[PDB]
Amino acid sequence: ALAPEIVGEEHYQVARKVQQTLQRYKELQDIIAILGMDELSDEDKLVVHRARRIQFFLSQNFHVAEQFTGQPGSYVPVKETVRGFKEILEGKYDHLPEDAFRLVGRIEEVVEKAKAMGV
Amino acid sequence: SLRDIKTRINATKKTSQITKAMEMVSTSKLNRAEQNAKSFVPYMEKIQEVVANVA
Amino acid sequence: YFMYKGKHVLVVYDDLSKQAAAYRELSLLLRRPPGREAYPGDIFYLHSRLLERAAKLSDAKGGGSLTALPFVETQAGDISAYIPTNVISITDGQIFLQSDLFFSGVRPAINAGLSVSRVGGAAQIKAMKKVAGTLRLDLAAYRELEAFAQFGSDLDKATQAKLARGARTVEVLKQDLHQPIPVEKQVLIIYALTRGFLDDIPVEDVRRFEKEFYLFLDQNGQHLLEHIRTTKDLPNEDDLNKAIEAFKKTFVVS
Amino acid sequence: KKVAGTLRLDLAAYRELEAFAQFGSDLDKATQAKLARGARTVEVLKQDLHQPIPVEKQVLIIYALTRGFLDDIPVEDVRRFEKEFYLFLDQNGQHLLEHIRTTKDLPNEDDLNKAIEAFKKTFV
Amino acid sequence: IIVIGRVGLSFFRKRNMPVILDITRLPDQPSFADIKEIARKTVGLFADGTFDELYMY
Repeated sequence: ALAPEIVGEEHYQVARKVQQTLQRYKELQDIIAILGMDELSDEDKLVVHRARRIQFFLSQNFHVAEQFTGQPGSYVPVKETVRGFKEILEGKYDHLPEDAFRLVGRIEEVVEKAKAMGV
Repeated sequence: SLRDIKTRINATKKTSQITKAMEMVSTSKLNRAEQNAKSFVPYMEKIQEVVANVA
Repeated sequence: YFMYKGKHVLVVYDDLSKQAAAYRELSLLLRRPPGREAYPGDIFYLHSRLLERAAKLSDAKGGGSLTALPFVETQAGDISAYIPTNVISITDGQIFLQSDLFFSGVRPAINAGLSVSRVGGAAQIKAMKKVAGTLRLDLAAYRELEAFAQFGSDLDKATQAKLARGARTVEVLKQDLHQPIPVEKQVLIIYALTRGFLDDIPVEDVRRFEKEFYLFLDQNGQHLLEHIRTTKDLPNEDDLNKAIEAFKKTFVVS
Repeated sequence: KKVAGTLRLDLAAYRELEAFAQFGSDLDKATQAKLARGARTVEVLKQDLHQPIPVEKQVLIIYALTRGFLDDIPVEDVRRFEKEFYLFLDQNGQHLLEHIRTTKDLPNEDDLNKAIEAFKKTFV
Repeated sequence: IIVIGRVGLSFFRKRNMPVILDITRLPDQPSFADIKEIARKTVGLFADGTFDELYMY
């Protein structure tokens, strides 16, 4: 269903940018591990930084976690998933720290969690 | 046993991947360092011949 | 019967595989159509009839329990075989022990990578839940980094740190034979490990750091243990750090 | 047959050389020409989903690729060249289509360059 | 001995032979100003007369 005639034009361009970003991260971790991490080129450093955020922000806070960990969780309509990833890929929010992105349902929630940390 | 050889294959495949990636990055630094040296080689030729004749 | 009265129970079966083999030989002599290997097709039902009597009855039924610990001996590190896949599908967790770990000094040898507990997290005491949850993350992260990057001599600083923390983690988890450690002094050693008080101490000396520390913890710190005993709760972090720092004054490094 | 043998050697040589290709500066143009040709070759051989191509234009695009007229054309816009070419060649190039349908043979080579050049200019 | 490199320094230390000067972890593109400090020190040793002959390996 990931074809523009079924899902949508923007959805196709967004999903393929996300998968290309994570595939380029998957082949860069061992160089990061065993050469100096400063040796990665500044363009690949950009792909690293955003791949960290993308990998965390695919996590989500869940109603079923109420038994195991107790937190509330929530539900996200499609438009807000696809727009939030457009926000991730644009990069103006790259200043917010990676820890915030775990177990959230909106980019506004990510701003709130950092706000508790004070960022 | 069968499940003994598979682990050896998997571990060697991972080491093979690490060595191939380090071959790529060393190739890039080799080509640059040779160009950089050739950049300073005319400086060495120029300086050697003036410093000798002046000396 | 004891569970119906309401007292907790534990059953251990020392080898289920020998039970399965007795069924095979009994069925083959009876001329029953065989299956994979030659095990009769009933085997999964026979073990499920055994393993689903274990329960935790409700307060209306008395609050009892019947935990069970079956054991299976695998042939040469075999997996995907008929008895192990049957039992691995039935049980709510599995511990996998490795022979090549045992002969490398880790005892009792337990692979964190392939062992899982679906019930896990809920059963632990709240103090343990905080420290044991982070310990799982630490050891998983170093399991992968060591699996490939240990062969090369020198790595990135941040990885040399994570390799040091993993090596100390496995050495601090080595234990002796028939000497159970009470939970109160487990949480205090795991807390000392995760919060990084063991960086100064060398990897060889750790089994002595534990030995000299648990004696110190019975010579000083009894109130900490008492709060943990009934509350199930981690003591105030100021006083816990004060206790560990005093012991690190006493202990002598090789 | 004329353009197929050259294309076969082009893909065979590029597929191994692509395993080494990512550096950009390696040797002089002799290595790169195999980079440039292989890149345009792989661009031209992709196809849109479920829309089948006609034979005499198929031959004429493979000739355009394998004779080197595309070599100046920038790599980024290589596909768009095919879409514009198929309609233009019908409008302005019909004599070449009749020639292939007549002869089973490549268009008369004398006017073949000129006719292709008019499309190459029409593409922007 | 004057050694540029960690594995060289490690071998020389086990052997125990003295290392008058040392530098390590140079950038993979070395620039003149970096190695001007050690170059000016080693030639400073020869020029001031503390060495009578000098070699490179």
